Amino acid sequence: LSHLPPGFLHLSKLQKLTASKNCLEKLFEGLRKLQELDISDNKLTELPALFLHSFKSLNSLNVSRNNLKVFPDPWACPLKCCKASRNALECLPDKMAVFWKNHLKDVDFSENALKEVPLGLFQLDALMFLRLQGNQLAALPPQEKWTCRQLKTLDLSRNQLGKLEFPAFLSESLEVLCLNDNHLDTVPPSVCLLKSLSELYLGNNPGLRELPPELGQLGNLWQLDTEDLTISNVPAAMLSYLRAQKLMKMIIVGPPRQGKSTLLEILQTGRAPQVVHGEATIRTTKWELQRPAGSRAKVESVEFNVWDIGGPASMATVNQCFFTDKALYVVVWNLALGEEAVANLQFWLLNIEAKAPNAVVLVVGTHLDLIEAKFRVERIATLRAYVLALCRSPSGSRATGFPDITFKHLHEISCKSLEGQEGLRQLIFHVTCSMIPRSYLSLQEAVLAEQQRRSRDDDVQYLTDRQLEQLVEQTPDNDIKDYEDLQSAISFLIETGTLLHFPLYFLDPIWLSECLQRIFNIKGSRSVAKNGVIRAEDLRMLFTQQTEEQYFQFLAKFEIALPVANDSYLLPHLLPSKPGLDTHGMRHPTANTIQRVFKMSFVPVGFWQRFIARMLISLAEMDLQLNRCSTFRVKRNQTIYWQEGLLVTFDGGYLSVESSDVNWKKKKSGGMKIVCQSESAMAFITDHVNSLIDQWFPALTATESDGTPLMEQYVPCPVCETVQYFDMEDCVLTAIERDFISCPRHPDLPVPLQELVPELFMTDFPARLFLENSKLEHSEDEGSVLGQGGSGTVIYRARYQGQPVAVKRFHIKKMLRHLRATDAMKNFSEFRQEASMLHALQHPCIVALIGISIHPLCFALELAPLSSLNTVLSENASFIPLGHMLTQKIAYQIASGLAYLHKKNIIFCDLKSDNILVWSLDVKEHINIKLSDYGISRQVYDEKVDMFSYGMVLYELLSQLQIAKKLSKGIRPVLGQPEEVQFRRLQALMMECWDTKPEKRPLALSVVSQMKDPTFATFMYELCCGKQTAFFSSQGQEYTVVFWDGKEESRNYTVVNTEKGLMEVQRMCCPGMKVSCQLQVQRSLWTATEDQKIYIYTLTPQQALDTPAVVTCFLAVPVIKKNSYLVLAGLADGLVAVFPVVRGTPKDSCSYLCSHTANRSKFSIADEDARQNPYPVKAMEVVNSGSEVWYSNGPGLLVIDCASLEICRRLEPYMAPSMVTSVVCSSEGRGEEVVWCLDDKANSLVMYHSTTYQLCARYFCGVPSPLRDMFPVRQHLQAVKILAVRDLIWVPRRGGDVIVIGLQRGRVIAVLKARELTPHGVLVDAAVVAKDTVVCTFENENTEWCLAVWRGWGAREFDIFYQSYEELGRLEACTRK
Ligand SMILES: Nc1nc2c(ncn2[C@@H]2O[C@H](COP(=O)(O)OP(=O)(O)O)[C@@H](O)[C@H]2O)c(=O)[nH]1
Repeated sequence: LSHLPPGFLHLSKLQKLTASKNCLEKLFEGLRKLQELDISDNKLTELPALFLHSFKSLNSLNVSRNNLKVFPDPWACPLKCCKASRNALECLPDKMAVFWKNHLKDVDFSENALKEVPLGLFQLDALMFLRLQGNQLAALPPQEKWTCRQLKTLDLSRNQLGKLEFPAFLSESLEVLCLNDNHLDTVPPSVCLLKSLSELYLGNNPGLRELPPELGQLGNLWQLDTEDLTISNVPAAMLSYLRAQKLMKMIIVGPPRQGKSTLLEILQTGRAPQVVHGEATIRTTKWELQRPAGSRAKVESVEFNVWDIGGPASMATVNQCFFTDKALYVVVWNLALGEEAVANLQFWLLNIEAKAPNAVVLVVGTHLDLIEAKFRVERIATLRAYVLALCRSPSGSRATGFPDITFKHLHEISCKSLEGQEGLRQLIFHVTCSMIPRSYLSLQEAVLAEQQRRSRDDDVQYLTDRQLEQLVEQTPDNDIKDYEDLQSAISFLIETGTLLHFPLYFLDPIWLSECLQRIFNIKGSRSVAKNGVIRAEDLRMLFTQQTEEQYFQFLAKFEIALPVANDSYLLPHLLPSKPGLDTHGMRHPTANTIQRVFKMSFVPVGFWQRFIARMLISLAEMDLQLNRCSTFRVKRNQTIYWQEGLLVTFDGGYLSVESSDVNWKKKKSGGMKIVCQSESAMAFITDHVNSLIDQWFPALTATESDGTPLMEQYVPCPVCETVQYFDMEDCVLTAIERDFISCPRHPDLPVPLQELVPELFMTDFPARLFLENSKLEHSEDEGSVLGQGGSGTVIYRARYQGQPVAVKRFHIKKMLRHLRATDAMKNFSEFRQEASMLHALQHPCIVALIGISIHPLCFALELAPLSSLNTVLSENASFIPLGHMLTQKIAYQIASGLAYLHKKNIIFCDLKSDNILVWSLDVKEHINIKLSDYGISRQVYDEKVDMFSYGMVLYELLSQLQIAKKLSKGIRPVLGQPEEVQFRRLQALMMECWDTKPEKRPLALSVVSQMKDPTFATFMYELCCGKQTAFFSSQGQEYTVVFWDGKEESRNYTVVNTEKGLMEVQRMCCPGMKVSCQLQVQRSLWTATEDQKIYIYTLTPQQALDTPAVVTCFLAVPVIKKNSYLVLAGLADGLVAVFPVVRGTPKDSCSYLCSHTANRSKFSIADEDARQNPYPVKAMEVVNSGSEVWYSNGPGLLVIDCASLEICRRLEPYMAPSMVTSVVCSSEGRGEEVVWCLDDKANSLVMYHSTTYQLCARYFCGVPSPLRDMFPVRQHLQAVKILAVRDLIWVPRRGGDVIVIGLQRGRVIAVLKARELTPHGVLVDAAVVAKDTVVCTFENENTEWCLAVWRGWGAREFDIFYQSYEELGRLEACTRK
């Protein structure tokens, strides 16, 4: 097309017009409602102003890719976006801020030919985006006259700028700055202010040679463009040097004997030692070290926070806590104690590496003066070789899990003779090599002053996070703004020896170490009532001041003051010695008796104390209940224990963890004696925690350098006992694929693995499940894989006697056999843990197990045939893709599953729509979706973390670093207004659970209990239509369409449609005096004012016909005669008039019927009767398929027929002087019209059979609690007006609630009260707008009408909704199995 036809101009109702990809040389050769229009990629050369001025309500403009020369002047319109890129426009108007200042958002003008821009162009406060690429802008307007505070992306690439200042309020708004292909040579200082800027582009600038250091003050910047840049300050992650625009922690350790303190003053000063150290758990000074001879390329002065964690053979396994990364560990050992000192030193070397990796470690030999000089050179060479033999493998490589120690790492001190003192000083300085601070050093004096202030007063010398950040901020020159900088401020402060993180912060270890010493010295006491239990109030006098909440918190992290029930505390260091009571006597019935033995190489001193105490607290947790451990739920009895081993009797099962000598090929060392016989659940909590205590206390997994991982697990052969020990390294590996093994001494007799190691087969579980491989068929292909869950846990598609299931097999295929041995062991250690927690779940909406297999090791879950929730929502992604009814069912099932597992002390993690499995989308069926729990917790996961993700998973239901980072501070995603979603009540849960306040969010049972109220899903939204006069509706689909307001020329009608919730007409002028009644059918409107006249419109009255009185209501009836919808209606005087309905008729034949005259003669009712008072006629109805009609007459109900047009019956269901309000005919169940009626003052209700004309029932509507009440059938409580919703019958009240009742016995089934609407006013008029929705108008004292809309649920919807709620509750509570 070369031009748009002129006829499009006259289309004033047109809104969208697309004419792109054409040859429109001229746009033309009214339209005030146009919103979207594109004329881009055309041959347009100039835009006439007359054509564009007609768009008074335009929203989008597109004149890009055109040959335009002069831009048209702006006009009055709420334009939102304009595009004029790739044009030849050499000028722009300077009036866009007159009308588009608060409306225009997006401006595209790239690839244009402006040498300058107007100043007013930057005055748009509502600007969203701006592009100016490929422009000749050699100058810019001044920054002080710019008000564009909402701009987010600024584009200035391919410009002549700089051949330059911008305002600072774009710092928190702008994110992308484009300055590529420019002639800029120096960076203006204003660039260093944009905090929220994310991407920087300043490439293709030959004039760039240096970058100001202040550019690094922006933390959101991540992208730096250095392409085609002749930069110099950039070294050959780029913000590291821009962002940053001597103190080391050294630890000396060793055996409790030897000096370990004489080395200090030998390094501190010269000469022989002259100070007696005595005994001290720790001492700390800031030792100085200068440059020795030969030093080069190093700092002149380096300050060491010297440090000696010594102990009197005690304080082991706790002094390890004083180990930090990036430290200089130097162990001190005696050269005169022979090779056995090196074997002792094995513990320290492995402990240091396993706790503080990537930290340099040195070895030094003191007290060597006893070594004679004749063989001295030979002696260290032999002694150093063994020390190197530990760190270096026999092949020459570094031993696994050992510090990096080379040949040039061993030296000598000779404290008394002073020889070699200078040797250490040069190397310690030398080894320091091969390794923001201005503010971090500024924090140093604060914490050191914090140490000094608490030193005089002996205050508790530990700083919690609350007292830290205030201390950080209060310091002078406090520039700590970045959150990661504050964390790095503490992280760096650990390595200067001033703070200890303890993953609560501890500053001075001297107070910390001494405080633990006093607790370690309670052996001399009142015998603590034996068996190591101390009362809480009995420990107060044993440095503390009312800080027991936190002072006794880190004592639990030290495994020394674990809490116990009945308000008691335990001390591992003071366990009972050996209460015998004939232990191991007749504790061996030899019935499914399993025994397991460990080696652990060398037994430490802090092992038994930290182990037995750890057993008791975990053991006492199981019976107190009446991924974390979820096994061994058996009963606890007599709980006898001592300093080494315990003995607990569960189900008559002697679980003994006693300790005794163990004899492998090396017939030495101590080990475990784990036995667990019962009748046959074989559960090992001992092995699980014992394999976990090594994480808190490493250095027991000693590889011994030369391929000897002497952390061994052994079991005795029951046949051989009738002793050889069966290794774990081959037992478990033979337990992963086969059931029978070959005993070395009994090759022909295969011992059953179910007896030699029952736990690895988890015979604990009941025999019911026991999935077999014979019947099941499955495949290992990728096509059957349903994803992964981390650490193996592969899923496949399997058939279980014909029922498809999703097996979860643990496929993990990562000396090397020990590596596989510990890899296979952790699988069963976690396979049982997840199986125990899943098998315990029997909730209907939780995926339950169907079986467990060992050969192959796997177990099958329940597979949803209809994929995941994310998958099904993909194709359907208007609003509410799942469905109005399906949404509530699904939103309750998730809550129900959340309610059960939160009750079961199980906490989800990453509640994602992918994790949701959907079974059936059918509404009639009961259960649709179910969960799959990942992980538990003990009574980032913080219980209510799922509720924060509950909104996110349900956010997409209504519809990764920087991908999900705004949730930290709290930013709500894009959600529509409640007025259009039509499901407002649940959108309260979107405002809910979406705030940083965790305790504000409700509990899972509270959300489930909220599903009980049927108001939750029936409610659509709340709408306000301003100040109106009366509520009117109309028949059909058009909904309520009038909402009159005003008087005479101010008489206006506000059209409010319910389906969308918008106002297509808002107070449009229309002549006419005050109106009382209206009706709309087909295309005919019958609007009647209170001037006793009727006006009609073909939607300025078409014609006017007078009436004897003021009419009250209209209702057309289907007489099925000449397709006439006879519009007979009653007036205030009580008479009724019948009018023709064809527009091609005069419409003047009133044919009025005298209601009083008919009653006088036909029914012999005297004028003196109260029923003869001229009551206004309230409402009609249609009955007998329109063949007969009733209408209101005070207390009676006169009946009128379409055939004879005469009253045939007189019926009185009320007593004088009552007036009836409204009357409705449903006839939905089966024939048998069930017409109803109400009252103005008696608030009653009637039950009438049309054929019988009998008062079947009289239900009273005045009951304040109509929740599931009943009635027999043959100020805020008054009923307002009746209306039929499909089959059910609603009785809205003046209090705002609607009383829906069911049809024989009549039962009221719900009370859809809306307690969130009381302030909005009082309900006056309510009516049905469509067969699926009902509206009610809340009118307040201020004459303002508020629209409340409820879903039109019939008998079917409520019955299936009510049964769905109760059945799932039945399906869980009634399941006692
Ligand atoms: N004669 C001599 N004694 C030494 C040497 N090195 C250490 N010592 C002794 O070690 C003792 C100090 O040990 P101590 O500090 O109590 O050990 P710690 O508790 O582990 O720190 C001093 O009494 C010294 O006599 C040495 O080279 N020569």
